[PDB]
Amino acid sequence: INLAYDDNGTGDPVVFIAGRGGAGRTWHPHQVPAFLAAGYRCITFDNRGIGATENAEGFTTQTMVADTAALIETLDIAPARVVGVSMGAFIAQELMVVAPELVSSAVLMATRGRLDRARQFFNKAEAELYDSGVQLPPTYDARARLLENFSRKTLNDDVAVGDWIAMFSMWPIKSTPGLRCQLDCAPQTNRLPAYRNIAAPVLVIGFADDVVTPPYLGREVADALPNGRYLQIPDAGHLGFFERPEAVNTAMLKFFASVKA
Amino acid sequence: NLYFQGAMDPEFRVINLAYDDNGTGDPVVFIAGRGGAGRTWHPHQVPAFLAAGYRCITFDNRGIGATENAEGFTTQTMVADTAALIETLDIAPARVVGVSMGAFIAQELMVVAPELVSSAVLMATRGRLDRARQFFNKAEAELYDSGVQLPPTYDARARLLENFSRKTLNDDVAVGDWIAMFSMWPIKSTPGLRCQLDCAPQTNRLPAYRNIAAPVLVIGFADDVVTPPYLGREVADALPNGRYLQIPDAGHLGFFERPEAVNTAMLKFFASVK
Ligand code: NA
Ligand code: NA
Repeated sequence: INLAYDDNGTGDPVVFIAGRGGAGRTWHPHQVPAFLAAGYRCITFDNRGIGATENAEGFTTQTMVADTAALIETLDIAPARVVGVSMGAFIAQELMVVAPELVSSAVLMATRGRLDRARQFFNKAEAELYDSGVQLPPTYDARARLLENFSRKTLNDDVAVGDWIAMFSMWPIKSTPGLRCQLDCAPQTNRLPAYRNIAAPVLVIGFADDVVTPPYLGREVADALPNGRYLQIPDAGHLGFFERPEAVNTAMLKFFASVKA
Repeated sequence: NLYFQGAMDPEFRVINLAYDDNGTGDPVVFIAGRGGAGRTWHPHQVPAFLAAGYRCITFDNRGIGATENAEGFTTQTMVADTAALIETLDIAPARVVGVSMGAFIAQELMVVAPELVSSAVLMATRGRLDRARQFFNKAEAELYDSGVQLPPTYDARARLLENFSRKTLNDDVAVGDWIAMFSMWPIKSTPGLRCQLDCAPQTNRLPAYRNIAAPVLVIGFADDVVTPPYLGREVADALPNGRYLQIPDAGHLGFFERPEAVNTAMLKFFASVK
């Protein structure tokens, strides 16, 4: 399957992998322009289970890893820099495990390397919501999105909240077979021992106020990676890269500037 | 099994409300938040207060327990119920401890009947809703008015996330303990619980609170997202004799989650009032 992708700029290639429910478009409001200004070529794409493949099911982390590898291959950009968030960070982790030759260095945001209890509770709650067929009313769905994704400081800022609520109407997340299958694309076992063999330089970024993927789980991944290090962004929830894009972009661009392509 | 007569409601009905009265010392009336029965004060607050020689009055707010089917009442109805409890026991002016909706009722009681309240601790409170909190209120109303019922695991996760500190949420053993506790303190979706959602600021009440003379301790919980601690600070700032204290590593249920820190602060405050 060809996945839709957007290819911008010329220069050292960086492949962005969005998290569950995110199209490649997720990276364009805040990341791509900054990376273009710094002279990178940016590739974004629609993960399996999004957009044209929203009715796909029965796929696994390995399928998504293969999809990503195929993208890097087909564009002739091996090895590429990789930026991944949540599910996207997991896919990047797992890609570095099987095909380290395709990745020169990586940033992994809001990530984890085992099936921790927070993930278990999330899995169960989401799968249940899906299987029940219940539709959350719109304002209640938006309140849940606000609470799960943003820091305290943002929720206190009246103008910001008005924007994020507007932002939700411009960013609808349809409940699809694809979205449900993506829920399964997460650690099912302790992958930390496997990450101990990843040689690439890696920056793990944890977001301070993250309740979906608490920052301490990112520390575990950075600790396991021989050349990994951990950075924490304050006052950032799970959508830290959208919320504090200046802090997050500075961290990634400083890291990527320090390492060879 | 004690009961007192509540105020007449806007539909001209008079109902009775259950209360509990323990101890012989200085009277303290506890006012629980939305969904909370009087028994919510008994695991952590009542034993400490009794040991300090206070008498503890707790009760079931209109819309809870025996009155869970009550509807059509307002903030003013609940203020008058609380006044009636104080007047019935002849304990005016009484010390008051309120949390969240209970703190709002205590504030509004002090505005209209200051002679009934000598001093108060107001936990997890506000004098207006900000944008986020107005929206959260609209969302809850919508869920209820929609008839849609949350699946039980989803519901449990939301309850945990909304009420506890990051320090609790990161502690797998503590999370298990609270989750089991939820099973023992179900929050039934009732007409009373829905009507309590509108017992909240509909306008900015901060200007009104500048006329409250009584000494007040406002306690904010640092990780509270339901009633963020800056909104508590605004109440303390409005009150000419109010002061603010913040408890670290405490979510919306801070008085239950960090009971020692909360109880210590309240008892230090009450020992020095007026
Ligand atoms: Na490391
Ligand atoms: Na003050």
